[PDB]
Amino acid sequence: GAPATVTEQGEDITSKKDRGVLKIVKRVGNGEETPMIGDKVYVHYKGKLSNSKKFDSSHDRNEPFVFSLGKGQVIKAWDIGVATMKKGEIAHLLIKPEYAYGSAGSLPKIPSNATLFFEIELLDFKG
Ligand SMILES: O=C1[C@@H]2CCC[C@H]([C@@H](CO)CN1Cc1ccccn1)N2S(=O)(=O)c1cc(Cl)cc(Cl)c1
Repeated sequence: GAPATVTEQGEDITSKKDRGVLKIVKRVGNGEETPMIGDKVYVHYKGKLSNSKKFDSSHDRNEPFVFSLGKGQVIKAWDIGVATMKKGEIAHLLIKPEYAYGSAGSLPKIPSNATLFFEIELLDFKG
């Protein structure tokens, strides 16, 4: 399935090159620009655990998720991954716990030492 593919075929997008965040582009976005620190970013996403459980989805809420890029409002892998995305891009991320919730997890939804899969669609961003 998709998590397998990004695990096996994804690009390491970390600056450390520690394979902690892997990415594949599912839909190529529009224009070369990518969001920058402080930008208000609007996305749709779905997140799955390594047992296939879908732990969250913005689509299921009929409204996007909004955050300010690069400010630590989200897990590290999102600040890193979303910074790579073009407007309209759909990407998959496969994230080791060091770039997500670590050994603590985030109860009740995210267990300890959880590798996370996301599909993210970047709808828009603005300074
Ligand atoms: O950094 C996050 C990441 C990535 C952005 C989308 C969501 C938001 C919105 O739920 C939560 N956060 C930030 C955050 C804030 C507070 C506690 C834990 N995490 N998540 S998430 O992994 O899908 C998530 C979804 C849900 Cl329902 C619960 C948790 Cl603990 C985490």
